[PDB]
Amino acid sequence: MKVILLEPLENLGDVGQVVDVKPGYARNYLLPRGLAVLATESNLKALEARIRAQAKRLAERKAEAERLKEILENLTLTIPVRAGETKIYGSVTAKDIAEALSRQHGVTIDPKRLALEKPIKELGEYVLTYKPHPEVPIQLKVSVVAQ
Amino acid sequence: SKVCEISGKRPIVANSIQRRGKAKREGGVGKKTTGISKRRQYPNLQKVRVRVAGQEITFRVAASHIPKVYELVERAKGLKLEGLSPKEIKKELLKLL
RNA sequence: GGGGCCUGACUGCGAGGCCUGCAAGCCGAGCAGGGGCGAAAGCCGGGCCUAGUGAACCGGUGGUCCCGUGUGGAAGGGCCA
RNA sequence: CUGGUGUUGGCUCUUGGUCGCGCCUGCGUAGGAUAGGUGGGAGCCUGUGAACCCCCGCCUCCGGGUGGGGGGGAGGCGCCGGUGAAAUACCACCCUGGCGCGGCUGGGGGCCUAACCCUCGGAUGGGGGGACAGCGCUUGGCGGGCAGUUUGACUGGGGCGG
RNA sequence: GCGUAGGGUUAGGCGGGACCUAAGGUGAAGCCGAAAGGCGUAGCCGAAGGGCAGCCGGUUAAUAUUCCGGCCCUUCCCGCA
RNA sequence: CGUAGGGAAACCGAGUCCGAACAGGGCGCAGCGGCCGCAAAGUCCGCGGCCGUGGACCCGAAACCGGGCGAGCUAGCCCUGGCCAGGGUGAAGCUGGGGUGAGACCCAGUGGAGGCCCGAACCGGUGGGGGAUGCAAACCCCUCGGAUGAGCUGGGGCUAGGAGUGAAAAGCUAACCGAGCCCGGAGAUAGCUGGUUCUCCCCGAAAUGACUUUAGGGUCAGCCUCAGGC
RNA sequence: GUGGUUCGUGGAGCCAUGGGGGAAUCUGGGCGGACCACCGCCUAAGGCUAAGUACUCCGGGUGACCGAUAGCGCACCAGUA
RNA sequence: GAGCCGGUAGCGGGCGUGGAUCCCUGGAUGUCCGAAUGGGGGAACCCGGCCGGCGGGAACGCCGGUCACCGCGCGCGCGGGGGGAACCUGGGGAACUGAAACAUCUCAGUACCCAGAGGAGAGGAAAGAGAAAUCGACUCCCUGAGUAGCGGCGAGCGAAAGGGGACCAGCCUAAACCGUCCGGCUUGUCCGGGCGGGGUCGUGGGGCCCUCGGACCGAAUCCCCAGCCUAGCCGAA
Ligand SMILES: [Mg+2]
Ligand SMILES: [Mg+2]
Ligand SMILES: [Mg+2]
Ligand SMILES: [Mg+2]
Ligand SMILES: [Mg+2]
Ligand SMILES: [Mg+2]
Ligand SMILES: [Mg+2]
Ligand SMILES: [Mg+2]
Ligand SMILES: [Mg+2]
Ligand SMILES: [Mg+2]
Ligand SMILES: [Mg+2]
Ligand SMILES: [Mg+2]
Ligand SMILES: [Mg+2]
Ligand SMILES: [Mg+2]
Ligand SMILES: [Mg+2]
Ligand SMILES: [Mg+2]
Ligand SMILES: [Mg+2]
Ligand SMILES: [Mg+2]
Ligand SMILES: [Mg+2]
Ligand SMILES: [Mg+2]
Ligand SMILES: [Mg+2]
Ligand SMILES: [Mg+2]
Ligand SMILES: [Mg+2]
Ligand SMILES: [Mg+2]
Ligand SMILES: [Mg+2]
Ligand SMILES: [Mg+2]
Ligand SMILES: [Mg+2]
Ligand SMILES: [Mg+2]
Ligand SMILES: [Mg+2]
Ligand SMILES: [Mg+2]
Ligand SMILES: [Mg+2]
Ligand SMILES: [Mg+2]
Ligand SMILES: [Mg+2]
Ligand SMILES: [Mg+2]
Ligand SMILES: [Mg+2]
Ligand SMILES: [Mg+2]
Ligand SMILES: [Mg+2]
Ligand SMILES: [Mg+2]
Ligand SMILES: [Mg+2]
Ligand SMILES: [Mg+2]
Ligand SMILES: [Mg+2]
Ligand SMILES: [Mg+2]
Ligand SMILES: [Mg+2]
Ligand SMILES: [Mg+2]
Ligand SMILES: [Mg+2]
Ligand SMILES: [Mg+2]
Ligand SMILES: [Mg+2]
Ligand SMILES: [Mg+2]
Ligand SMILES: [Mg+2]
Ligand SMILES: [Mg+2]
Ligand SMILES: [Mg+2]
Ligand SMILES: [Mg+2]
Ligand SMILES: [Mg+2]
Ligand SMILES: [Mg+2]
Ligand SMILES: [Mg+2]
Ligand SMILES: [Mg+2]
Ligand SMILES: [Mg+2]
Ligand SMILES: [Mg+2]
Ligand SMILES: [Mg+2]
Ligand SMILES: [Mg+2]
Ligand SMILES: [Mg+2]
Ligand SMILES: [Mg+2]
Ligand SMILES: [Mg+2]
Ligand SMILES: [Mg+2]
Ligand SMILES: [Mg+2]
Ligand SMILES: [Mg+2]
Ligand SMILES: [Mg+2]
Ligand SMILES: [Mg+2]
Ligand SMILES: [Mg+2]
Ligand SMILES: [Mg+2]
Ligand SMILES: [Mg+2]
Ligand SMILES: [Mg+2]
Ligand SMILES: [Mg+2]
Ligand SMILES: [Mg+2]
Ligand SMILES: [Mg+2]
Ligand SMILES: [Mg+2]
Ligand SMILES: [Mg+2]
Ligand SMILES: [Mg+2]
Ligand SMILES: [Mg+2]
Ligand SMILES: [Mg+2]
Ligand SMILES: [Mg+2]
Ligand SMILES: [Mg+2]
Ligand SMILES: [Mg+2]
Ligand SMILES: [Mg+2]
Ligand SMILES: [Mg+2]
Ligand SMILES: [Mg+2]
Ligand SMILES: [Mg+2]
Ligand SMILES: [Mg+2]
Ligand SMILES: [Mg+2]
Ligand SMILES: [Mg+2]
Ligand SMILES: [Mg+2]
Ligand SMILES: [Mg+2]
Ligand SMILES: [Mg+2]
Ligand SMILES: [Mg+2]
Ligand SMILES: [Mg+2]
Ligand SMILES: [Mg+2]
Ligand SMILES: [Mg+2]
Ligand SMILES: [Mg+2]
Ligand SMILES: [Mg+2]
Ligand SMILES: [Mg+2]
Ligand SMILES: [Mg+2]
Ligand SMILES: [Mg+2]
Ligand SMILES: [Mg+2]
Ligand SMILES: [Mg+2]
Ligand SMILES: [Mg+2]
Ligand SMILES: [Mg+2]
Ligand SMILES: [Mg+2]
Ligand SMILES: [Mg+2]
Ligand SMILES: [Mg+2]
Ligand SMILES: [Mg+2]
Ligand SMILES: [Mg+2]
Ligand SMILES: [Mg+2]
Ligand SMILES: [Mg+2]
Ligand SMILES: [Mg+2]
Ligand SMILES: [Mg+2]
Ligand SMILES: [Mg+2]
Ligand SMILES: [Mg+2]
Ligand SMILES: [Mg+2]
Ligand SMILES: [Mg+2]
Ligand SMILES: [Mg+2]
Ligand SMILES: [Mg+2]
Ligand SMILES: [Mg+2]
Ligand SMILES: [Mg+2]
Ligand SMILES: [Mg+2]
Ligand SMILES: [Mg+2]
Ligand SMILES: [Mg+2]
Ligand SMILES: [Mg+2]
Ligand SMILES: [Mg+2]
Ligand SMILES: [Mg+2]
Ligand SMILES: [Mg+2]
Ligand SMILES: [Mg+2]
Ligand SMILES: [Mg+2]
Ligand SMILES: [Mg+2]
Ligand SMILES: [Mg+2]
Ligand SMILES: [Mg+2]
Ligand SMILES: [Mg+2]
Ligand SMILES: [Mg+2]
Ligand SMILES: [Mg+2]
Ligand SMILES: [Mg+2]
Ligand SMILES: [Mg+2]
Ligand SMILES: [Mg+2]
Ligand SMILES: [Mg+2]
Ligand SMILES: [Mg+2]
Ligand SMILES: [Mg+2]
Ligand SMILES: [Mg+2]
Ligand SMILES: [Mg+2]
Ligand SMILES: [Mg+2]
Ligand SMILES: [Mg+2]
Ligand SMILES: [Mg+2]
Ligand SMILES: [Mg+2]
Ligand SMILES: [Mg+2]
Ligand SMILES: [Mg+2]
Ligand SMILES: [Mg+2]
Ligand SMILES: [Mg+2]
Ligand SMILES: [Mg+2]
Ligand SMILES: [Mg+2]
Ligand SMILES: [Mg+2]
Ligand SMILES: [Mg+2]
Ligand SMILES: [Mg+2]
Ligand SMILES: [Mg+2]
Ligand SMILES: [Mg+2]
Ligand SMILES: [Mg+2]
Ligand SMILES: [Mg+2]
Ligand SMILES: [Mg+2]
Ligand SMILES: [Mg+2]
Ligand SMILES: [Mg+2]
Ligand SMILES: [Mg+2]
Ligand SMILES: [Mg+2]
Ligand SMILES: [Mg+2]
Ligand SMILES: [Mg+2]
Ligand SMILES: [Mg+2]
Ligand SMILES: [Mg+2]
Ligand SMILES: [Mg+2]
Ligand SMILES: [Mg+2]
Ligand SMILES: [Mg+2]
Ligand SMILES: [Mg+2]
Ligand SMILES: [Mg+2]
Ligand SMILES: [Mg+2]
Ligand SMILES: [Mg+2]
Ligand SMILES: [Mg+2]
Ligand SMILES: [Mg+2]
Ligand SMILES: [Mg+2]
Ligand SMILES: [Mg+2]
Repeated sequence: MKVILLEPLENLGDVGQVVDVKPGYARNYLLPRGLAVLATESNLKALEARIRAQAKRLAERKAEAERLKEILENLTLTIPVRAGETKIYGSVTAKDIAEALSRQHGVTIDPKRLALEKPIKELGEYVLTYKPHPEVPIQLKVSVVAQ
Repeated sequence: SKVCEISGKRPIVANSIQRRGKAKREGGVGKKTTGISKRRQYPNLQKVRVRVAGQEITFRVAASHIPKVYELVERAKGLKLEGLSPKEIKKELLKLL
C-alpha cells in the first residue's frame, strides 16, 4: 500500500514521503499510531497542498530578505561617537546600530540577529553579518567615527 | 458466516458436484457426474476494530471491502461525532455508503 | 501331396434367391476400374463346408475438405476406414 | 486430516532462483604464450611515471595468470610474418562458470506486536498465546457416522449345485 | 346425580394475588443465525417451599374459621406524647 | 398443412445419393365423359374406433418426503414437598476387667450400624385356576418378590421423529413404534387381487415361436374381426 | 467454485456471484456462442415509472350445471353435535 | 309513504302524516381480549406510576386522560408492528413417481416454510436482440414450434429472433464545474459532510472557455366537473 508518513521512520521513508508497504503493516500499525496516512486521493491533496504554502512562505521570506539586502549592500551605516583616536570611550552596540538604521535610512531590524559578540570599542570601518534568514546573510558596512 | 456490513454480501447456495473419468478434450469418453449436493458459500468475513471519535468501532465485514471501512472513517472526519456512542457512530458511517 | 510365378485375404456396385417375427446371419451370376496365374478355354471379391463372436450409445487414430453461428480462419463436428 | 491462497505484519541469520553492477574465468596439431564468441579494429602505453628485482593473496591442466606492494623508473605489445578451422595491442556487446554488494522472491531457524484468540474487581489499559490457531474460497485423502440404491433368470416348490 | 321452574356459595385473620425466591420460562446490555428464529450475567415471571395476623359455639331446607355471639390479633393513613 | 424429392452436408433438382462412369442399385418422378360439367391429390369443421401426455376404467397398499401438533400415558434428569405400622439380628465406637514393657487381642455392659432379616400400607406381577362378544381393549381370587433403598410419591419443569429417553427389551415416546400423530405433495406407485350396469343380430379365437433382469408382464409374427380392392 | 438460459463440461460464450488478483473515462469499455482479426450493436457497476396481465373473501348477470346419498363439508342455528 | 316495537305468537305496555318501523351516507357511544403496547398473564384475568374529578376522603375504590419496543428526522414530531380467500415477487426447498431396477436425469425450483407488497405484484426506457446491411423499454396472449437445440442422445426437457394482436410514455439522479453553511488541525488555492445550481446522453452527451441566435411543448403531483358506486322512483293495456 502507498501511504503518507507523519514521522520519519528509520530506513523506511522521510517525513511527508510516500512509500508502498504491506497493507497489514499499514493498517494495523502505522495508521493507528498516528504514524502515517493512506495515500488516498482525499487526504492526498492535503499533502500536495501544505508543500505549497510551506514552500510559498519560505520562498516568500527568501525574497522579503533579498529585497532587504539590496536595500543594504548599497549604502553605509555611519555612527558618530565621542572618542579620542582609535579607541572609543563609550561603545557602539547592535541596539545602537539599530537606532542608526532606524534613525537614518528609515530601516528597522532585530539586533539579536546581527552578528557581533563583543561590543565595538575602537573606530575604523567594519563589515558585519546580520543574518536575517539562514543561508541568506547580509554585509552591512558601518562607519564608526567620532565627533 | 453472515452478512457484510458494507457490501451487503450474503451466504449464497452452490452445488457440490462430483465428477469421474477422463474429459473429451483429453481424448476420453467424457466426464460423469457421480453426486450433486447443495453446499453454501460464505463471504470471507472478518473483524475490523477501528477507533473513531475516541470510540472503538468494529465491523463484521467481508475481507473484500475491508479497505472501504477506513474510507468510511477517513470520510467521516467532517461530522459532529464526539459525545455519541458506538452504535451511533456505526450508523452514521453506514449512512455514507 | 510337391513346386513355379504371385496377393482377388481387391475397389466401385450387384440381378435373383436361402433363411426369417424384427434386426441379423448366408449364397451369389454378371458390369466397370486395376491387377495376378494360364499357351488357351478359363479360374480368382481369402480358407472343402458348417462355430471361432457382440447391436446401438459414448470416445480414439488416418483420410476426406461437406457445415463453420456477423465475414475470413480456427474450436467442434458429419461422411469414409 | 491436509497443501495453496485471503484475513496477514515487523527485524535478523542461513540456504535456492533471479534480474542490476564490480568483477573476474575459459588450456587440443599448430602457433611467442592458457585464445571464451561476434564484432568494431593498424595504433594503443607510461608525472592516472615503462623493460626488468623482490614481498602477500588468487587460480592453479604444474605451466603459467591476475591483482597487487616497493625499486628503478621512461619502455612495451600490435599489424608485418610464424600459425592454426578460428590469432593476439586496443575498444564494445554477449556466454562458461564462479565471487561481493544491491535488487525480488522460496524454503528453514530465532525474536518481536500491533491483527486474531483466551484472560484481568480496573478495559483507548495490563498480562499469556501469537501472525501459528479460528474463520472464508479451494486441492486431495480417510470417512456405514449418516443418506440414497443394487444385490439377474431358468429351476418337476426356493435355496445350495449346474 | 334425569325434565321444568325458584332458591342457595357472604372473609382485613382460611386459599390465591397487590410479598419473596427454585428448577425451568422469558429477557435491558451483548453474542449467533439465509428468513422464521436460536442463545444470554442482571432484572422480571414462575410453588403444594419461605413468610404472614382466628380460636370456640350457635344459626339456615341449602353457605360459614365467611353471617351471628363471646373472647383475641394483623397491616396501612392521620393525630398526640 | 400441401404444391418435389434425394443427400450427413455444401449442393444439385424430375431427378438425386454411393461412384471415375454415359455401369448397377437405393429412396423418387406420369383422372372420366360430352371447353364444359363429373371425380380426385390436398385441406378444413363434424362424427366414430384406437394411440401419446396427464390420476386416464373404479376402490385398495405396505412405504418415501415436507411443514406443523403432542412428555396431562410412558422413559431419563432438574426444582420443591410427602410416605415407609410393628417385631428380629445386634457392626464400628465408648465404658469397664483381664492382658503385655507398651501392645495386638479376649470377655461382660452400653450402644444401634446395614442397597441386613420377618411382615402390613405403598410399589410390584412368581406359579395356578377363573375370565375370553370379559366387571376390565390386561381385570378377580389364592400363592408370591421388595419393602431405610439403586425405594416409593404429589406438584411445578426440560429433552422428540432418523430425533428424544433408554440398569438395553429395538423396550418407550397418548390403548398396535425396526422410525409417533395430524395435515399436505395426493387421485404417490401397484407389471398383483378385485369390481365394471340395457337388448337383439353375424363371425369368432389363444394359451404357439423369437427376443425380453424375461418367465402370472410386454414388442413382432401366428390364430379372430371390420371396410375397401383383386 | 456455482446458479440461470434449450445448453447434463460440451467446442461453453452470454446473465448472475461466494473466493483471489485487480484498471481505465470515448484514443474509453461490454457484445455479436471458446480464441484472433475485420465489420457492426450497444453504453454496465444509482433509482422511478401508468395501462394492457393474474387471482376471486365480496356484489350482480347468466347456464343443453346439481335438485336433499345430488350440489360447497353445512338448502335446517355447521366447521355445529 | 302507512304501518312498527328482528326470526316470534303470547303475557304486559307503547309508537306512527307533528311522516314512525325500514333502507342508504356521515357522526357519537363502543366494557373486556386480541399486533395488544404501563406491568404481568394459564387470551378475554391480575397488579402499577403520573395529572385531574368524585365519596366524609389521608389511607381504600371508582371515573377521565397519559406511560411498551423499533426506525428515521432537529424530550417532541411523521412512520412501522398485525390480518386478508386465493393471485404476485424475493430468501430457502424435498419426495413419492418417470426412467418398467437405479445413482446423473426427471417429478421441479412444482408442493411446502419464511420475509415482503399491493389492489394488483414482478418487469421495464438497451453496456438488448442478431444478420435483416435491419429491429428499437417492459408486460400478456396468439404464432414462430414440440422448430433450433438439450439429453446415462435413455426416459424425457424445451427456447429465443422474427410476424400478427392488446396497451402505449417516458423520466429523476451520481461525477466534472459555480456558490453556501458547518468541523477537523496538518492553516488552505486544503481535505470532509450537508443544501442549492448545473447535468443525464450513444447521429455519443455533458462542464468549463470564447463566439452567434433568446416562444412553443407539458405532466404520472394539485384543483373543478361530467360519469360511475353505495338507498330509490314513474312504468301501457
Ligand atoms: Mg466443489
Ligand atoms: Mg476431440
Ligand atoms: Mg456427461
Ligand atoms: Mg481485522
Ligand atoms: Mg482484495
Ligand atoms: Mg457505492
Ligand atoms: Mg497346392
Ligand atoms: Mg502353392
Ligand atoms: Mg510378376
Ligand atoms: Mg435382396
Ligand atoms: Mg430378412
Ligand atoms: Mg459373422
Ligand atoms: Mg475385368
Ligand atoms: Mg483380366
Ligand atoms: Mg501371359
Ligand atoms: Mg466373382
Ligand atoms: Mg474357415
Ligand atoms: Mg488349398
Ligand atoms: Mg458372442
Ligand atoms: Mg445407454
Ligand atoms: Mg463427395
Ligand atoms: Mg464465423
Ligand atoms: Mg468451406
Ligand atoms: Mg485475413
Ligand atoms: Mg490455418
Ligand atoms: Mg477440424
Ligand atoms: Mg474432422
Ligand atoms: Mg497464508
Ligand atoms: Mg516466541
Ligand atoms: Mg493460517
Ligand atoms: Mg470470524
Ligand atoms: Mg472436498
Ligand atoms: Mg449401521
Ligand atoms: Mg463404505
Ligand atoms: Mg441411519
Ligand atoms: Mg445405508
Ligand atoms: Mg427411489
Ligand atoms: Mg426366482
Ligand atoms: Mg429362455
Ligand atoms: Mg428343486
Ligand atoms: Mg414336485
Ligand atoms: Mg411344478
Ligand atoms: Mg421343467
Ligand atoms: Mg446359483
Ligand atoms: Mg340428591
Ligand atoms: Mg333435578
Ligand atoms: Mg313434558
Ligand atoms: Mg325455594
Ligand atoms: Mg371475618
Ligand atoms: Mg394474603
Ligand atoms: Mg392496594
Ligand atoms: Mg421474583
Ligand atoms: Mg431464549
Ligand atoms: Mg438465566
Ligand atoms: Mg417485584
Ligand atoms: Mg406459597
Ligand atoms: Mg405456603
Ligand atoms: Mg401471621
Ligand atoms: Mg394466612
Ligand atoms: Mg389464636
Ligand atoms: Mg344456606
Ligand atoms: Mg415529637
Ligand atoms: Mg437411380
Ligand atoms: Mg427404380
Ligand atoms: Mg368435388
Ligand atoms: Mg376429419
Ligand atoms: Mg391404435
Ligand atoms: Mg394426472
Ligand atoms: Mg381414469
Ligand atoms: Mg379407495
Ligand atoms: Mg392409494
Ligand atoms: Mg427409503
Ligand atoms: Mg427413511
Ligand atoms: Mg412425567
Ligand atoms: Mg407421570
Ligand atoms: Mg428405568
Ligand atoms: Mg425438595
Ligand atoms: Mg423430599
Ligand atoms: Mg422395619
Ligand atoms: Mg425398629
Ligand atoms: Mg460413638
Ligand atoms: Mg481399655
Ligand atoms: Mg434395628
Ligand atoms: Mg433391609
Ligand atoms: Mg425382608
Ligand atoms: Mg415393571
Ligand atoms: Mg398375577
Ligand atoms: Mg411379566
Ligand atoms: Mg395371573
Ligand atoms: Mg382352584
Ligand atoms: Mg392366566
Ligand atoms: Mg385360562
Ligand atoms: Mg378394539
Ligand atoms: Mg385379553
Ligand atoms: Mg388377590
Ligand atoms: Mg408374602
Ligand atoms: Mg406380597
Ligand atoms: Mg431392595
Ligand atoms: Mg421382607
Ligand atoms: Mg433417597
Ligand atoms: Mg416426581
Ligand atoms: Mg415430577
Ligand atoms: Mg407437571
Ligand atoms: Mg424435546
Ligand atoms: Mg420419522
Ligand atoms: Mg415427521
Ligand atoms: Mg419435523
Ligand atoms: Mg440416535
Ligand atoms: Mg396418539
Ligand atoms: Mg402405544
Ligand atoms: Mg421407516
Ligand atoms: Mg402411540
Ligand atoms: Mg398443511
Ligand atoms: Mg406428484
Ligand atoms: Mg414402486
Ligand atoms: Mg338390468
Ligand atoms: Mg408361448
Ligand atoms: Mg428380438
Ligand atoms: Mg439383460
Ligand atoms: Mg416358472
Ligand atoms: Mg400382436
Ligand atoms: Mg370385404
Ligand atoms: Mg445446471
Ligand atoms: Mg468436457
Ligand atoms: Mg454451466
Ligand atoms: Mg443465445
Ligand atoms: Mg466474485
Ligand atoms: Mg471506441
Ligand atoms: Mg479499448
Ligand atoms: Mg460482461
Ligand atoms: Mg468477457
Ligand atoms: Mg467476446
Ligand atoms: Mg451481441
Ligand atoms: Mg463471433
Ligand atoms: Mg472494434
Ligand atoms: Mg448488442
Ligand atoms: Mg454507467
Ligand atoms: Mg422497480
Ligand atoms: Mg401499477
Ligand atoms: Mg398492469
Ligand atoms: Mg358470485
Ligand atoms: Mg329444478
Ligand atoms: Mg334436473
Ligand atoms: Mg336429505
Ligand atoms: Mg347433503
Ligand atoms: Mg326427496
Ligand atoms: Mg321477542
Ligand atoms: Mg297480550
Ligand atoms: Mg363497567
Ligand atoms: Mg397491557
Ligand atoms: Mg407482556
Ligand atoms: Mg390523584
Ligand atoms: Mg366510588
Ligand atoms: Mg384509572
Ligand atoms: Mg400486511
Ligand atoms: Mg424463487
Ligand atoms: Mg432438505
Ligand atoms: Mg428418487
Ligand atoms: Mg406420480
Ligand atoms: Mg412412463
Ligand atoms: Mg410423471
Ligand atoms: Mg422409478
Ligand atoms: Mg417402473
Ligand atoms: Mg427400489
Ligand atoms: Mg427440474
Ligand atoms: Mg419460491
Ligand atoms: Mg410475521
Ligand atoms: Mg402480510
Ligand atoms: Mg388493473
Ligand atoms: Mg410498481
Ligand atoms: Mg438510462
Ligand atoms: Mg413453425
Ligand atoms: Mg408446428
Ligand atoms: Mg441416441
Ligand atoms: Mg426443467
Ligand atoms: Mg419477442
Ligand atoms: Mg411484435
Ligand atoms: Mg381488452
Ligand atoms: Mg412506443
Ligand atoms: Mg460543498
Ligand atoms: Mg464532447
Ligand atoms: Mg413525474
Ligand atoms: Mg309499480
